[PDB]
Amino acid sequence: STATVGRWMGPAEYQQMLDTGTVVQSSTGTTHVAYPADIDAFGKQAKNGAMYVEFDVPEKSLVPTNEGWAKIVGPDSIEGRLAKRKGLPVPEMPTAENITVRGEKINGEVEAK
Ligand SMILES: [Zn+2]
Ligand SMILES: [Zn+2]
Ligand SMILES: [Zn+2]
Ligand SMILES: [Zn+2]
Ligand SMILES: [Zn+2]
Repeated sequence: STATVGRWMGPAEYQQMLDTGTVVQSSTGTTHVAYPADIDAFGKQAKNGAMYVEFDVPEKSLVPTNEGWAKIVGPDSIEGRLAKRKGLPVPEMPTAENITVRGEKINGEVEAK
């Protein structure tokens, strides 16, 4: 079972994700996403030159946040490091399918599709 999510990212993340077919582990090891996907969810916080990209991941890979967004946890995140110490399985970056560019942020303004 899969869920469509949305994320604002740099082109380098976009390309790596496309090439590997897998979600890229972020600089903190934690990848925040808009669920359900919405360009407007984090469009304000997004940096100029960023791309809004929607993609499909297994629903099971989405970790509960008690907030209006979802997150994907990687092996080197603090959550992953805690999991290993507790003898839990190492979190793994899930597959990402139907990767589609749905927006861009140019000169402080958000454009859809
Ligand atoms: Zn978070
Ligand atoms: Zn809008
Ligand atoms: Zn909050
Ligand atoms: Zn334009
Ligand atoms: Zn444009």
